[PDB]
Amino acid sequence: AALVIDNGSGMCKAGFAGDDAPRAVFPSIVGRPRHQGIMVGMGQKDSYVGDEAQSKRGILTLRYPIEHGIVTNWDDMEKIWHHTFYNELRVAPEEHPVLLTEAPMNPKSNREKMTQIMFETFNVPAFYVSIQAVLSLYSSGRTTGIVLDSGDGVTHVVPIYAGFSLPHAILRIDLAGRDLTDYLMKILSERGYSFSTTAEREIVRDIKEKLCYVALDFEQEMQTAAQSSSIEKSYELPDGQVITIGNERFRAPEALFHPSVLGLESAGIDQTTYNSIMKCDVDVRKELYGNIVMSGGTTMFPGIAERMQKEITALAPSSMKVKIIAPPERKYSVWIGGSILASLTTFQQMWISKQEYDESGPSIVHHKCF
Amino acid sequence: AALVIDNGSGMCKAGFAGDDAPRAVFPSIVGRPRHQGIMVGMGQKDSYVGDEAQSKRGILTLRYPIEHGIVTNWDDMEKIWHHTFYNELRVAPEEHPVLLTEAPMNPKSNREKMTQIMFETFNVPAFYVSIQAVLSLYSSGRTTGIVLDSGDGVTHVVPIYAGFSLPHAILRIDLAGRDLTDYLMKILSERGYSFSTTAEREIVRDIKEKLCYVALDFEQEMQTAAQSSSIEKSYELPDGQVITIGNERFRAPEALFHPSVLGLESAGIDQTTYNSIMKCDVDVRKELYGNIVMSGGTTMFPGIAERMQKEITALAPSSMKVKIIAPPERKYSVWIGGSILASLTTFQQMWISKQEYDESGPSIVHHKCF
Amino acid sequence: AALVIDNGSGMCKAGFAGDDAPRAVFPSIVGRPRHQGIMVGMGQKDSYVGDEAQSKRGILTLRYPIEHGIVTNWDDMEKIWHHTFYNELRVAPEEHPVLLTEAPMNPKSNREKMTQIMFETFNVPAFYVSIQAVLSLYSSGRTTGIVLDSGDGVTHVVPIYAGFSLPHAILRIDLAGRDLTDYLMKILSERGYSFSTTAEREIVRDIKEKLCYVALDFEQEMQTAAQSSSIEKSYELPDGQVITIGNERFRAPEALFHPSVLGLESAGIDQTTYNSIMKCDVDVRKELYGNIVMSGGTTMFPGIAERMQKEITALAPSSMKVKIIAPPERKYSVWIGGSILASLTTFQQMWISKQEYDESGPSIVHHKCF
Amino acid sequence: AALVIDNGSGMCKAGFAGDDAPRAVFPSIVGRPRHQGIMVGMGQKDSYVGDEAQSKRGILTLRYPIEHGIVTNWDDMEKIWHHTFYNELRVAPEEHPVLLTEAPMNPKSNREKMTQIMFETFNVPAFYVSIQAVLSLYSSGRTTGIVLDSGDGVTHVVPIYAGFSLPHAILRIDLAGRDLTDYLMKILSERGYSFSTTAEREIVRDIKEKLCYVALDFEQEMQTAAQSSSIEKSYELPDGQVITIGNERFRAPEALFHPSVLGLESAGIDQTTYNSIMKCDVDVRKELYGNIVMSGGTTMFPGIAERMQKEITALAPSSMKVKIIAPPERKYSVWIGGSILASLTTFQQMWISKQEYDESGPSIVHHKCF
Amino acid sequence: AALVIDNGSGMCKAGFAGDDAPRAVFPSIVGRPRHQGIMVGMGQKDSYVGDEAQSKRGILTLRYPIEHGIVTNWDDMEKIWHHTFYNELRVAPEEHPVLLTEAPMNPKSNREKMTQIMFETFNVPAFYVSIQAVLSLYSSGRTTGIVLDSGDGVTHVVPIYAGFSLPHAILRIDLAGRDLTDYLMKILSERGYSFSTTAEREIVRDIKEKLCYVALDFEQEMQTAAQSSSIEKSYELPDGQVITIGNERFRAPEALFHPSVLGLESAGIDQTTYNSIMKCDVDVRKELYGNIVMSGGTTMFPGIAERMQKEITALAPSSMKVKIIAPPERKYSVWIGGSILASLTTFQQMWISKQEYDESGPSIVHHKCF
Ligand SMILES: Nc1ncnc2c1ncn2[C@@H]1O[C@H](COP(=O)(O)OP(=O)(O)O)[C@@H](O)[C@H]1O
Ligand SMILES: Nc1ncnc2c1ncn2[C@@H]1O[C@H](COP(=O)(O)OP(=O)(O)O)[C@@H](O)[C@H]1O
Ligand SMILES: Nc1ncnc2c1ncn2[C@@H]1O[C@H](COP(=O)(O)OP(=O)(O)O)[C@@H](O)[C@H]1O
Ligand SMILES: Nc1ncnc2c1ncn2[C@@H]1O[C@H](COP(=O)(O)OP(=O)(O)O)[C@@H](O)[C@H]1O
Ligand SMILES: Nc1ncnc2c1ncn2[C@@H]1O[C@H](COP(=O)(O)OP(=O)(O)O)[C@@H](O)[C@H]1O
Ligand SMILES: [Mg+2]
Ligand SMILES: [Mg+2]
Ligand SMILES: [Mg+2]
Ligand SMILES: [Mg+2]
Ligand SMILES: [Mg+2]
Repeated sequence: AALVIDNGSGMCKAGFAGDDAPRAVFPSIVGRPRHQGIMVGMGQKDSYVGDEAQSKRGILTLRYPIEHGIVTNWDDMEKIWHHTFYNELRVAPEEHPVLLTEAPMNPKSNREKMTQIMFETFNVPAFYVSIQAVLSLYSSGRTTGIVLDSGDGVTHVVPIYAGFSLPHAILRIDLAGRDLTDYLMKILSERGYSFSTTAEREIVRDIKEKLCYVALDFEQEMQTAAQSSSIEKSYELPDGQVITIGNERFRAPEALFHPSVLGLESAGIDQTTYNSIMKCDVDVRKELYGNIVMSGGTTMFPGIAERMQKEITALAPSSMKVKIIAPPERKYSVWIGGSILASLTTFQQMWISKQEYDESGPSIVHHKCF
Repeated sequence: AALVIDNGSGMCKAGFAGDDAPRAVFPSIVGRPRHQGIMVGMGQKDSYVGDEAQSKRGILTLRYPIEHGIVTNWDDMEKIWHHTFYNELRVAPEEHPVLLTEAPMNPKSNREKMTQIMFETFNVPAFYVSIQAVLSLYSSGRTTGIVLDSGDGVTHVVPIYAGFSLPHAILRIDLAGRDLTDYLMKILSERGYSFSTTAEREIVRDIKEKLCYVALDFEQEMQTAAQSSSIEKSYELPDGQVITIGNERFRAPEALFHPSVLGLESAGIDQTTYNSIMKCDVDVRKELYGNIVMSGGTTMFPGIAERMQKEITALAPSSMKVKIIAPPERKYSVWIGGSILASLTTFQQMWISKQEYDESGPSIVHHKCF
Repeated sequence: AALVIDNGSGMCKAGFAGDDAPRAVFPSIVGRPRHQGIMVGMGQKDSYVGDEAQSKRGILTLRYPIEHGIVTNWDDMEKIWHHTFYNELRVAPEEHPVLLTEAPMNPKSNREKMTQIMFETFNVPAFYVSIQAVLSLYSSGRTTGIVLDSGDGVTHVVPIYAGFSLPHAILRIDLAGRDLTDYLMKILSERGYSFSTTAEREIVRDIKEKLCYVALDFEQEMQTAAQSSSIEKSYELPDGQVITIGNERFRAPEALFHPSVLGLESAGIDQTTYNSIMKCDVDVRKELYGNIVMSGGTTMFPGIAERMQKEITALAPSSMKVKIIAPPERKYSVWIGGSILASLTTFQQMWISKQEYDESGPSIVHHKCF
Repeated sequence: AALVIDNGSGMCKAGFAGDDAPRAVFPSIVGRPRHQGIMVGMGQKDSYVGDEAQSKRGILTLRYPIEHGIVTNWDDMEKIWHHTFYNELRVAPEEHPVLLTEAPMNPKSNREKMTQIMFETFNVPAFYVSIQAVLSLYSSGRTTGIVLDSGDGVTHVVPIYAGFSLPHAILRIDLAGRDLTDYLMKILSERGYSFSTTAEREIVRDIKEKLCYVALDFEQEMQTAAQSSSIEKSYELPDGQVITIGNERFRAPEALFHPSVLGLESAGIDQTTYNSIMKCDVDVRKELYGNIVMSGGTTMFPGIAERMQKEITALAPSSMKVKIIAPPERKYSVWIGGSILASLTTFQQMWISKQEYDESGPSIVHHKCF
Repeated sequence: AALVIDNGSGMCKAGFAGDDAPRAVFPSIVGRPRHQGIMVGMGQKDSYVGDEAQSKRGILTLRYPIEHGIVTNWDDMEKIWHHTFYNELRVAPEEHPVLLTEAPMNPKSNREKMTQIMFETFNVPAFYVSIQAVLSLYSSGRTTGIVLDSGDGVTHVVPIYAGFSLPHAILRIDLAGRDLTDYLMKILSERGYSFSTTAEREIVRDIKEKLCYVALDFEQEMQTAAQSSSIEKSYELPDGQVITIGNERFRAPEALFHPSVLGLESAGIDQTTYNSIMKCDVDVRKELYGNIVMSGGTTMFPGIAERMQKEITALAPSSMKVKIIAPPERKYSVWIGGSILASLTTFQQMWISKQEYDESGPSIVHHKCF
């Protein structure tokens, strides 16, 4: 059986095919020491990965080797896969085909470089790469739908109808978990919590994943926050400091619908979604107002689905069955879908083999991999 | 018992002989994918037919393999019969003689090619082809009359008297449901509804079949539309958009009487009808001002019969019994007539047999088939 | 003397009648601030036009008020004419009749609204609107020809014979400079150049207008680009970044002949042209294979005329004198033609006057304006 | 005429509006006695300010009530304004509107508390607060630029284009005169000069402001200092001790470009500047590689501008007009700008009045003050 | 095996590596005669060391050649090592590598001079110097912690996390056993015990090391001493005089938390500790509120750990696991740690060799020694 890796921008997710739940999950980041290891007595190393990285942030600089789905640092990137194979899953990569994922319309160079690394350094027997949305759709068995995947690095809308892509209406957005965290960090610095080290950035991420939520009406909840204590929940900073976060718990996520606050010209996810639907033929729009499938951790806010519902119903003509699907498997949907795909017999012919790569090398992927 | 297929230009109609109602009806069109089927997991196909085609327009290009009664794409055409036999009626074509239909004066090549396909690929035991008008006349039992058949592809006038054809006065016209739909599409694009994909073309057809009607006086109803809301009915586009169509609901059908609007030099159906009557001997004109029988879906507009009545009475001398017959079976008249013909015992000698075709092949048909 | 404005979808062109060259040219766009003007000391404004807009893209959102020849934003549209009169040409609109242009079969509402604005707010003494193709034909003095006008917003084919229109064969296409720019933006994002702000969109337009060209054989030049450096010219992004564009320099324009790449079902300009010719009577087709006149900036690619020649000669029967005319005045042809028309004495009776509009208002235009 | 106070983190600067030069300058610090005043005969006091503080350091503890632009000690802070009004300028605060300044993105509480103090205790008639960068830009009349302000407490980069802020690209850094002094104190303690009382800290500041300079190449000048006397200039400690400072004269300022030496993860001013430029749209980057305006005393090192030039030109693409502007008015630029702003007539409507504050109190400022 | 010397400011501690207990301990002081040795008959000498010095204080002047970790008198300093090698341990220094210790941030000159003396005059085969805190941490095996070392000459706080130093948060204080003894001498002189010869100073040290203790509440125990006999313990001066010491038994040590009494501006050890913790990143503060390790004889007061606990818990946020570790090995911790370090095999490559010193001399140490 093959092996599935999502290579999520923010947190790698990996496991054996045919499993409904990912075995291994960890932050797709590396740790580099910035301080002198003068305590010779200990077996220190120049690099750290995942959990170890999280445990040592204050010693380390943190770098995300994936930005906006772009591998900007191949050397450190290799360590993520290296750890995933040799330490985490303890799997010989020569023994299994492997599946990878990428952002749509991602720069063609990187897919080649990725394939090169897989076939050369890990010497995998066979390989394939799929667009995340397709897998995430398989995770719900539907074959008519529109996917919002919103990982740490990108948010993109892909329509799929009866198993066909409509690439002319693929649309992507730079807003994602990372930049949303950056904005949250900014507004928190109107309180004393000014953070801004790469170490503290990761703690803001935790705070967001714990305590943020999406308002059904921005002016309503802003009024309530101006006029009540009740929103101003506490949180325990690791040093035991008590931070109180008010409207910011929602004023941040609001960016996904009014990105102008974040100074991005591109519209929010809802508006982009409507645009993409409208870019498709009128023959299909019905089914694409159904089957709005959320995916990825940025869809893990509470309330977000309701806001999307309300906005889309405000944009669509009435008497249209606007329906949003937000399964609780959202955070692992991509990997679930990949696990499903790898089990199909017919798909077993889809793999690119060692022989094929040897025949034409990386360029071959553009001919079959989608 | 034999089997009857109309092979209508726009929608195939098929069933067993001796039935007063056609069993199977579907659009005589094929669907070709234009977009990549990257969702391997699903069992997609390269071709679609009829209902499936209608259900997937936005994925597909649509092609009518019949134009103006001419089979321009024999390969895709074969699929229509193929579906009709094997899926729709679930009938072995070796077990039944089959009846087909054609436009009058249709190009002699195609009748041969059709016969070749029937006897070679479907290997039918016996075969015959009849001019649509004759069948449509049998559908009303009359044997003195003049038929207007106006399918999707052609409109033609055939007089028949006491069972005899008058081929010297056969007259055909290129105006038909398809080109009338095209014109309707044009004028709608003076509003925002500009459509013009092959997918949307089919929706214009539905709109026409739902909402168009024929004016008894063009200047009258144009004045009223200029001076009232009441004509400007709504329609629900499949995407839930609300389109409001005004005078266009009739300004389109008007083309059948003033084709100059459509830029065709040939006169309208009424004028052509009068011309054809006048081309016959004065011995018969009486009976041919009676027994104007409408046929085919373009005669399915409301009001059309009244307009024809008024025009013909304006052309004919007064004190002539201009009478128009518009049975509600219009839309299926051709197939009804064919079903009737196939039941006659004497007609059972009319069939061309496997033996006869083997004797002389396709050319044989010109000797007996009319 | 009257005044001529093209109101081109992408760039307004204006000047006095009787001039062979347009006096004033600027992008028909408005600029809206998205960022806070906290530097009170400066006299900022809420709106910007043309050159000012180009100079401030990074501050501004850009909106084209013309899409597909449709004025979708009348309020901002008014500013374009307002600037054109009061700042650019410095002309009192009460002192001169004015000529405007529109796409063929453009939605009838907008012509009325335009006339209303001209006679009410600008209070022009007299007014007329002409279809762009007719003017562009006058620009070459011919009176038998077929025009391809391909502005930023639309591309449409109009045949004209001896001064007569054949509206039944008018055909329009949504492909135009804007959507072609969008496609170019897409494929560039396979390299790192992902752009996609409304500001950067305008820079892609410049890049296209500088560096794109049409292949005489797609597979040939694709092979060469796969097998040579020589196509991969450089360009200097305004930030000094060096972008290298390869096959994309032509793979984009190719869309005009294989729009399926752009996911539009409608055929390319060549195929549409052949269709339109075939829609005309055989009496005229000879002259319409001559006198293929290019117009508008999308015809400003190098090589395009040759590709059209080769395609049309592949579609037409041989021994037909396929001839294409691509004067270097292409980019200003429409305005040139308008300048010519306004000088004719007989045309001076064609104008609609203040009196006439007062008599019947906007609806009057449909009776005389073509 | 209004009155302008910078409330600089390290040294208050104050004077009447419309003056090109600040009237009053003194260190924004308070002095508290730590030793018993047993010499009753003298009129001692529990508090000292500015010059008096400087004259008595050895008796006193010194506290900066401003840290990182944050007023951490409002009680002692009040004395700074109190002295400024009543002793220094000898001005009744009821007679003049007053202007104040703050760090960008400074914690929202403090702006309110400041306004409260101004309107309640000083009972000023009207008040306004501006971001330092904006004023410093007005000091050079430019309206396109990027400001580095680097006071004692903060260093922050703000881009401004044509008078518009781009808050999404505002970036701040904790490195500033104070912490740089602390580092200098540290390395001097590798020689005998170990200082580290709050009194001696102030003398290190003087030494820095007299004798430090920025290297154009760190390894070059380190080599020269390892291989020459010539850098090892003398200084006269107030007790007459002779201190010799070598490479430290530059190894300290180097921190602003390699803060890792100071153990801050955030990059240097140059890198941050490039990041901020890149955060702006490509429409404006050209003008922001021009008009790099230095401000505040940390930009008062010799050589710093050249180092910035070299670094930025190393980061920017070549053929970009990297230009740095370092007017000799740097040390007073903020106050100059404020003096200019207060003279503008239109700005006279910008003030918040006693009435407005009474209407809504401190919260009002967030609605108008930027 | 190598040899370990602490060169403690107040008492040298020396022995062979790999021993858990130091072999040799004596006061790091020299004795110089001030009185005429007229009793020729005896073999007197001009110098005395350690025990001999203690036995002859009344004849001698005593000088500490180490002050604040600074070797101020290299000539007399040499005798300490000279005695340590040749008399005390009876070891040839050519036969063993030797380890030394220094205060953090100690003036760079002295480390060089020390190395020079070791390699030149003692001609040791190999040498290394380590910061005291690191060794003292190894003495407890921990590798996350913060060390308070408080010898006779200095008290300094060093954080270490997972074996990494955070030099940016190293902080040192001049308060130490010597100056605390001086203060105790002062307050005793409010009783008759005015001492103040360099001889008597040493007896005050003994009294302190015997009879002082730290109050858990200063005002509490001051009240009790004002209201009870019970604190006023006796001591036997060497001349048999009976001295009674009351609150002074604690009013002295209190200086370490309220140094203002000693007229030092720098805060106490607790406050400095909190400051240092706060100077580290929030990623690590948790572990640094644990693992407060005491070291050196000034941590040998009873009660001190409890006072530190109470203060730190008063400064830290509650629900933080403030834990203090005060092993009874405190007084010898540094030497224990050094003994441990010298046994590690990997450390055996850390030594500087005779060859290396010969290559570059003293300056070499700054490249490897930490
Ligand atoms: N409960 C949550 N609430 C808000 N944001 C979350 C939550 N869980 C995860 N996230 C965000 O989603 C990111 C991961 O999303 P994911 O789809 O896994 O991206 P990728 O697939 O590229 O790793 C996290 O880093 C975080 O920013
Ligand atoms: N109710 C209706 N109103 C107007 N047009 C109709 C209606 N019903 C059918 N049509 C037109 O008639 C066409 C079919 O006519 P038909 O006689 O079946 O042609 P064919 O026999 O060649 O299939 C339809 O495609 C449509 O354009
Ligand atoms: N040299 C060129 N090469 C390619 N495209 C061009 C060139 N010049 C102009 N264009 C395209 O043509 C557009 C303008 O064409 P135009 O006919 O003026 O449209 P309109 O008349 O509606 O303004 C430009 O915005 C650009 O997209
Ligand atoms: N000539 C100089 N060289 C180096 N540093 C200087 C010089 N002059 C001033 N400084 C530093 O700049 C600080 C004051 O800068 P300033 O911009 O006034 O800060 P603020 O505006 O917050 O008072 C001084 O305290 C000192 O540290
Ligand atoms: N039991 C004790 N109580 C109080 N102070 C002590 C005690 N033991 C030692 N000291 C103080 O600690 C000093 C020695 O501490 P130490 O850490 O050895 O300094 P160094 O390491 O520099 O020699 C002694 O000189 C004395 O002042
Ligand atoms: Mg993912
Ligand atoms: Mg039919
Ligand atoms: Mg134009
Ligand atoms: Mg300042
Ligand atoms: Mg010691």
